[PDB]
Amino acid sequence: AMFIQNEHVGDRSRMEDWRIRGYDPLAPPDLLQHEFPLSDKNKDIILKGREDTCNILNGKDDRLIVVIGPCSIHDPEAALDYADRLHKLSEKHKGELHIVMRAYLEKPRWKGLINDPDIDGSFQINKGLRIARKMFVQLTEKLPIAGEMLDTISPQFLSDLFSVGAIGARTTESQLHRELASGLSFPVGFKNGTDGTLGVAIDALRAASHPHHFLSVTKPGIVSIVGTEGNQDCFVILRGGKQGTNYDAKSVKETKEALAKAKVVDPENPKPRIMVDCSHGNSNKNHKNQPLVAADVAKQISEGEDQICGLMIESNINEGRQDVPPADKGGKEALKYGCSITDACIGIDDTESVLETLAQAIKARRGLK
Amino acid sequence: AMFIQNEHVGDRSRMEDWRIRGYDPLAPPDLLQHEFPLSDKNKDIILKGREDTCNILNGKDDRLIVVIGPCSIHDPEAALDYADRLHKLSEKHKGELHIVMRAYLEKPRTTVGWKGLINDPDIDGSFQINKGLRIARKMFVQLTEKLPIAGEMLDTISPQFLSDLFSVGAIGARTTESQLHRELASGLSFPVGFKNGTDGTLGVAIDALRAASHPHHFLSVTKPGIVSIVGTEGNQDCFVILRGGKQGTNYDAKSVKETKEALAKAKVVDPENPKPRIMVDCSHGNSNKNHKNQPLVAADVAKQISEGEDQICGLMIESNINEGRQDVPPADKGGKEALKYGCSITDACIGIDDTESVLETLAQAIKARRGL
Amino acid sequence: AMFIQNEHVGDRSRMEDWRIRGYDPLAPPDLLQHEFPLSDKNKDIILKGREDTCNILNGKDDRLIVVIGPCSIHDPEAALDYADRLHKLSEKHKGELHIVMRAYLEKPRTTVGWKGLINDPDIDGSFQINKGLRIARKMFVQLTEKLPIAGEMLDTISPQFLSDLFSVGAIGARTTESQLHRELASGLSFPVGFKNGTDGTLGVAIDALRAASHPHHFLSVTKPGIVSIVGTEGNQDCFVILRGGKQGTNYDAKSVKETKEALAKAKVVDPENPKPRIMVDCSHGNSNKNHKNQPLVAADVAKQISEGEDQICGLMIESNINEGRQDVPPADKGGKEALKYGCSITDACIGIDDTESVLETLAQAIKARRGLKS
Amino acid sequence: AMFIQNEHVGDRSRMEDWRIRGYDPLAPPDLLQHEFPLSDKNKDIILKGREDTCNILNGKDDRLIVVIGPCSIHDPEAALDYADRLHKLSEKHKGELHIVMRAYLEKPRTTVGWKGLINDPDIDGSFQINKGLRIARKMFVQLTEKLPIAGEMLDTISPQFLSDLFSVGAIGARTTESQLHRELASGLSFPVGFKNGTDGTLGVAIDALRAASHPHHFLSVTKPGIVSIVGTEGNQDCFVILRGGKQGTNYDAKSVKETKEALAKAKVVDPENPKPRIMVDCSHGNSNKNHKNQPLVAADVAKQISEGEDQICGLMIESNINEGRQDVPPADKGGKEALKYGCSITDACIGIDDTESVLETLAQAIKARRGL
Repeated sequence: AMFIQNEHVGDRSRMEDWRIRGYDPLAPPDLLQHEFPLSDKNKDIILKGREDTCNILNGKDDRLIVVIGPCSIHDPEAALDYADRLHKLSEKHKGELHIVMRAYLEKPRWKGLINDPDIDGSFQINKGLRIARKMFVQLTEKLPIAGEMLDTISPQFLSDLFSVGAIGARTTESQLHRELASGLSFPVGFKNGTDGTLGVAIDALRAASHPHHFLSVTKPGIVSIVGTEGNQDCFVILRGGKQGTNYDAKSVKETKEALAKAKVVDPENPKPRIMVDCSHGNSNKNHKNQPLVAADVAKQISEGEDQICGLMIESNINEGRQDVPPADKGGKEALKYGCSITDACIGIDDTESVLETLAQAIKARRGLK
Repeated sequence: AMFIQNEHVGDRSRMEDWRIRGYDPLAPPDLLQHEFPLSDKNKDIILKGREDTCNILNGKDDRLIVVIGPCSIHDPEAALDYADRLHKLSEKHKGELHIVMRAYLEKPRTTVGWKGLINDPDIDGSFQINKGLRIARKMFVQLTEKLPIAGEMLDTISPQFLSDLFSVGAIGARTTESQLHRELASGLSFPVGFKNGTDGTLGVAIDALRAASHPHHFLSVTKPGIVSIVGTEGNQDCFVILRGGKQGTNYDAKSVKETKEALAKAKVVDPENPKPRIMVDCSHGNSNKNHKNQPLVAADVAKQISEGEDQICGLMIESNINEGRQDVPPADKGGKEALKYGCSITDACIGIDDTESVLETLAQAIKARRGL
Repeated sequence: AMFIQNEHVGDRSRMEDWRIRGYDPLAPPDLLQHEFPLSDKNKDIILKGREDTCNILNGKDDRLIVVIGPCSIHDPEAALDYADRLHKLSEKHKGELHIVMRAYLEKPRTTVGWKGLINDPDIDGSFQINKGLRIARKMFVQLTEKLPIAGEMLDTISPQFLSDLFSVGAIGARTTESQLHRELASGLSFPVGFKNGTDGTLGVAIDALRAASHPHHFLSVTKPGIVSIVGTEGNQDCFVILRGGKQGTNYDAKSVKETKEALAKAKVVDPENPKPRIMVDCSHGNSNKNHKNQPLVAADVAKQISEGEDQICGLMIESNINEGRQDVPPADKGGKEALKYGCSITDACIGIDDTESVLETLAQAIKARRGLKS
Repeated sequence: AMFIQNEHVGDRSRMEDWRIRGYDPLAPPDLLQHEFPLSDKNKDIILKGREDTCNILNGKDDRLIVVIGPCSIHDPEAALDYADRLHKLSEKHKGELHIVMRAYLEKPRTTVGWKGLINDPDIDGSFQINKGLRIARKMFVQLTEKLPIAGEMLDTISPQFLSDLFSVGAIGARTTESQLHRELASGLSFPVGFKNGTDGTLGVAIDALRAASHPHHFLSVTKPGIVSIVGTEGNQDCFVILRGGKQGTNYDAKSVKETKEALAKAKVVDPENPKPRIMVDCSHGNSNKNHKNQPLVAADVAKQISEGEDQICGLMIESNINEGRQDVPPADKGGKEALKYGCSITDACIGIDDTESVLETLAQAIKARRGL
């Protein structure tokens, strides 16, 4: 099965390896970046994506950050098509919305594109990293992209490509992910806990703003001690949870106050640091509810809310979701094009609509002054 | 300063490194294990510690696992003393208790404070990770010439340096949900415990158990110190740890009953042939952050065991030579050197007197449950 | 440009890097071997090639080892064509000759010129070592589905990428004295030959032979791509290569007699049970760098074999599809695309016609020596 | 028995590893450099050592380079004693001589014997390369707090651990022809010397000089300990070493004249405005392996210098505290502990008395050549 096979797997008399099947070799990040380098067009778009995100997060730009795209990418061809459509929507709304495409590769729980690119229970991580990076180089010739850092190694292969990132709810409390965020070159968002408490996300924001010293993988692929500077461009993501939804004006108000009390936002000159996820907890795992969540946020914006920095929306070419058929009944090749195999997404129609609603809300808020 | 310095730190026009100060070189796990190898005495004790833990967790042995020891070890000499005292108690109660010394190096803190033996072996606020790993591994090799030890996995890299020494382990509460630590547990050589959620719910710990029981493929650091893709087999020797939470303490018979039912519904324990997979943490949330409550919590578990409880596999207790805790003096007033011997600098622990009493209580409970 | 560029190149106030331009990333050997694995056909051919070489080197097989092929391979397509031709000759003469194709990738450049397939696969003065390793390994996996192959170890790292593929190897004359190459030889899985020194001395090759037979401990690159301390077992399957030198040619019966005596005196081959440990290079110094002389050198060795010489284990011959050599045209007037197919761009080789002839001569010499048993 | 042991050693059915016993982990150069860093004192001395060597090799400074010191260092304390004595001599003659201490760790041996400080620091036939590299680097850091040092490059990896410390270097005679060592020299930060061939001819050294002056691209070990492709700039600060050979000794005025002409013909030295690129080794072949001959060779070179010779850039002399040499006693007779202090265990050296005399002669020769 595996390249280097542990001949001693399952021998419990051994001291440390008998639950290791074996190992597969990995291209070092240096190597993968050499094979798939960035052009100047990549650099311009990625750097512009980071600057535009920071300017909103610092209250210098009155647009809204919109992280929007598939729950997870299983089909690079469909993702590039989607990027072409979103790019056009982006040019229409660039006066009001800073659109960043959601380029997530994995759903925590199918392990995702990097872990299992062939979607067949074979694990071809090295190939998956290649497929992932090449697609990201193609995506960022069109528009900036957003990522989820679920692990701490794979950012070494891909982190030059992101203009904004997020820590998964299941790892907001993880010291590993807070240290990771303190050394990334782009703003990072921290989701409230799965039980809906905001504390862990506020804690993560503060931890990530400080320098750290910690063990980590480096670009040649060896483990070293890293020193980070601290990342002050981070924000929280309201994403629902066991206590119910938290996109409403009352939850936003409690969140604004928590940020002030924690001394993260000056209440007299406030920076916007609240992103609302329209999906996941906040939609009750029903994609038809995402436009309703977005509209509620849009209404708060139109009425003068100035600390919501943006929204996250799970969106695809076609709405809904699908399971992967058995290889018996067609396998991966029998999947519908442009349709998520993880969380259900809104289709391209609701997407055009939701984007239009948000842009009007930004226009409405300008009228208020 | 740092060894390799990013001359470009803070230059935002750069694509990926401007929040990296630099790097310090790290001895690979291979190097450290070579300098501090295991003797055959080490291997015998560690393996026996693992075999005994599994036998209890598989319902093949009716003794109780007692993971007991300092909150965090800041003083390797005091820990070796404590280890000798605990070994004697271990010989006395070996008929009823499987004693495993708690060998934790750090108390996770979201706020400031001592980062632990690995990060700051000098207890002076410096970062000397290479030294700390040497100190830690050497101490563990000395400890496991006496008795088995239990470890806490807070990250996924430092286990590569130390995991050959543990007879049982636990994931920190703050990463029970983390896929990384669930993958880690699936490849370890010994049973791993997962703590209940901050809200007192078992779901995240049930999820972790099931995730850990399956094989995984993931990026990982290897003993030569390079990154590879590793494949694990899955770990079916894992268990849950009741440690309280916002709903209060959960060591009581009623909380244990709900926990048994939750495990059965999640199809983790057949309720008709039940394997004991509940470990009760007697400290932290379950003691109201008051060490004098730890013997009471233990007594309550002992009462349940004595009356026939057969799904509690063991207890965790924070125990030291002298009870309580102490702050580290300001270097103004003597620094680390002015510390009292054998007293925690993190969570308050029960002293050796309370420890002997607690162990006798639990042993009597196991004897009591046999008479039924 | 280079991938990681030393921003401080030429800053003589610095302690250690100011003559380093930079670095390019390298696939670790494990990675390259994972992408280009050996089939069972590869293994059977490679292993049989090693078994047959040893059996001749231990005097258990009365055939002749013939290492024959291009001086250096610059064109993988031509090398596969050549290998197909050489395979047929191998079936013809397998009763008498153990034919192993010469799969060398470069001619060491004391001054200037093409650095070889690994160092410069595009033959254009660009350096593309990572690509060169891929091309090299792929070609070897293709070659050894046809016939066993022989290599030259010029450096100590690139064997980590390729050494599972060779059935016999040789150390360059300019490094027979190198402790590095002697330690290297002690850990290889196949017989290794040591060439006599550039000044015509046999001592340095004899010294290397004994050094290579002992276990060693030394710094080395390993398959994951990190440097470790390796311990070897020692290689007792090594031999010397007579290749001419400043003292003139040394393929004649007189030099062969001197070499047998030196080997016996050095306690390298027991004079009472003598094993064949002499390989004659028909090119380089022994042909006066004139490819037309190689068949004459081979015939002279053949005569010695036919008259009963029993310590020559084989011959080395530089052979290509078409004889001679050619320079690389200026990119101005064509570049590599204007090279003659199947013609060396390093040392001049004999063509395919002379090759069939030389092989027939050597095979008859083995037949002749069998008749002396009467 | 080795750290990682090949379970399949000697299985000839395997494709590539059956002549490998196993592996031992190695501290990477980064780690070793972190533990034993250079102070500013080190840097000033090492850099001044390089700048003075270059100035002489470029004919901007009319002193003589004297690389002088033990054949090999087996005892770091005695070497530090020697360096302090030589430092005093260096201050006395700094007007005429640029003194660089010879800091060699091994005597190359095809034959059996002590493998040197790095391979066998304990001088007991064991292999403890990690320990040896630590001892070696720490000593070099101590030596270069006193005076610049000269090294010999026998392999291409261990220079990664030590090359920040040398102010001048040399390729071993057995690898002057080696492409690997020519590439190495093109990337080093200090002048490098190439010895004439065993047969007394200059060809291999001339070729090596020209190859080293050009940029190269090659596989190499890097400071983090991984293998990469390195690109070098070329080293035009290299020179040749006359060291005898089968044609006899080659330190005499006739041999120097032939060497001058060969360098000019090879277009390595401007024949009209000559830069000095000839270093005369007073030991080894040129002394008939008899240390008492070294001062005579030196006096002969001094005679040439005083009479106007301007293309000899320096001398190498094997010098120790006490003259001669000694074998390492067997373990039943005492072992390394029974060694005489300050006495070579490899090549015989001249002692401290001959050393002072030789240096005074050479300085007078430089003074003489100025009076001219």
